[PDB]
Amino acid sequence: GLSLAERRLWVAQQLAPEDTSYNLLAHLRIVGATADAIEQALRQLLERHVALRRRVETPQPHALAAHAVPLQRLLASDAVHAERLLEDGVRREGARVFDLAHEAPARLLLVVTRDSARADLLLSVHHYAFDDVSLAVFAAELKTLLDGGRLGVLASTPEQVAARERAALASGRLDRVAERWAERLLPLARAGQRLALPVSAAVHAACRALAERTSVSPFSAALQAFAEVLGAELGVDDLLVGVALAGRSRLEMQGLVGCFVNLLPLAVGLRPEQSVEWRLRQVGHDLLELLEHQDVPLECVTQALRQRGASGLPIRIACGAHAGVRVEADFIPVPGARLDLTLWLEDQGWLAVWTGVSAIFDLHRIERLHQAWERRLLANA
Ligand SMILES: CCCCCCCCC(=O)N(C)C[C@H](O)[C@@H](O)[C@H](O)[C@H](O)CO
Repeated sequence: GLSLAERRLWVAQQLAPEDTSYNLLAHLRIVGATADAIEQALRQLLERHVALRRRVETPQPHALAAHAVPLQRLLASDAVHAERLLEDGVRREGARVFDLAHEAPARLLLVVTRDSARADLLLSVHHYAFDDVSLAVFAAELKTLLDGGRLGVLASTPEQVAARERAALASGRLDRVAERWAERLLPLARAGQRLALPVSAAVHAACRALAERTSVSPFSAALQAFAEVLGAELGVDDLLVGVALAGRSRLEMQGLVGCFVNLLPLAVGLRPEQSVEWRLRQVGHDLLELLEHQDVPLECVTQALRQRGASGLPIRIACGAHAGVRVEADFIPVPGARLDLTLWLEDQGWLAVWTGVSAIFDLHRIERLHQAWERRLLANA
């Protein structure tokens, strides 16, 4: 069977079969390897990571052979021609509808430049079989094989992860955590614009000093100012904020390729009664609680809320944080905006990636929102 992390994306795809916003596109840039070596290493990674080569019967996964994953190889006359071939592949793979019932969820395009040590790999994979950490695992093991190294035995599989979850659900310990959370969250129960903006050095240092003298993670300070600015504009004293989590709750899950991401809600109180340092401590603690219980699926919290008389949980805002052969891997952002507004922090200083629904945000309003967020952080510190 599929895990609930895999199922929620597979189900959402079945609800809108022509929606391509679950297609993940990863561009890998490789320097110092031959085309034959890259193709050979890629086939080993496909055999190693079964999630990249399964089909789904209407929902039961079934493994396919590694040679059944399409891999196209093209020779570019020069570096600019290689750019045009990748851009063509980006547009084509972004529009492709995956046949998840009969074909592997992954496709590969290897572009080699003549008289050059640079190759270019475009990996398109449906989101039910991939996530952000999977790309880092994939890119790291690619460089390992291209360097001549060896890979260790995998500790688990997506099927084992789904099995352990089936047990933890029947044991009821996941629902008991969700039922506790449902108490705190009960009162609260498209075209998009994306803009990446650097976090200023002063805001970076203020966020660290505020986090050190308060004994919380700097992300907690960033999440607090994030919730405070939006809650002030919204006119509410309580703000529901989803937190994107890697969902890899054990050591055996840290090296798997597949879909394990989870979205869990927390509530930020915006009462002027509480101090700034105390609201930060409450946010940092609730954040650590979500990280400690990453394996509690979102459907359990929804189940617990519907048991208390609510129709569901309307999450509108969310946030998250991201020698030898040279390998760089970067996702190409998915267009659209399922949620009204998300903030993602990535490392280099840090980089703030804002995605807002176009009905509320244009690019200029996003820049103003980023500045208000930086000011709130400097003020909070
Ligand atoms: C799902 C989220 C829904 C709520 C969205 C809240 C957007 C907040 C925002 O835009 N700022 C804080 C930037 C600036 O400080 C403001 O003065 C704008 O100019 C003002 O809103 C006019 O555009």
